[PDB]
Amino acid sequence: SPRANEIKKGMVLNYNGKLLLVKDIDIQSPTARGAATLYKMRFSDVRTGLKVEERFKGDDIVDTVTLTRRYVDFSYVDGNEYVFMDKEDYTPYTFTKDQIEEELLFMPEGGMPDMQVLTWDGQLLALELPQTVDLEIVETAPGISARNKPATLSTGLVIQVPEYLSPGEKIRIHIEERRYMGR
Repeated sequence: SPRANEIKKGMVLNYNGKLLLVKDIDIQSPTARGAATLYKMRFSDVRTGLKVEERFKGDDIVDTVTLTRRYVDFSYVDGNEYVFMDKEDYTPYTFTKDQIEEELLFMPEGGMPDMQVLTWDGQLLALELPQTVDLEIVETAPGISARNKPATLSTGLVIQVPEYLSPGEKIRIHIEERRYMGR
């Protein structure tokens, strides 16, 4: 019987007929004298990819599902469908663009190491990426301080990078924080 104050980013809740992946938790301090601390959670509906927000009291009872992770390789894209394959038993995992939209801003067209899938008793839930990714800059102002400029990466993602960077350079990105880490 888990409570809301014990929930962390990465868990999946069974809440009001939906399976919700926890994306963010904001511990909000009391709004007024006598009020309680509240837990504002941001979720992603694993079936539709739609965002859901809910606020809970610390002791509210929730239901977390048991998760199973499996290492995967990106197999191929077919329009809206994205096929991955289990590196061990070669089981295919098909996601729609909606379900992995935010992960697609970081995943290069050849996939990447340390990629996992979240499952619950045979049901495919989400794609879990590693901490960092190396992506090539396609569009940026000519490389010429402590000041950053915008850069469009191969996946379409726009990020802030140092002035001297030029198009075609491969850069390291912290996925969770969307920050440049170096070449």
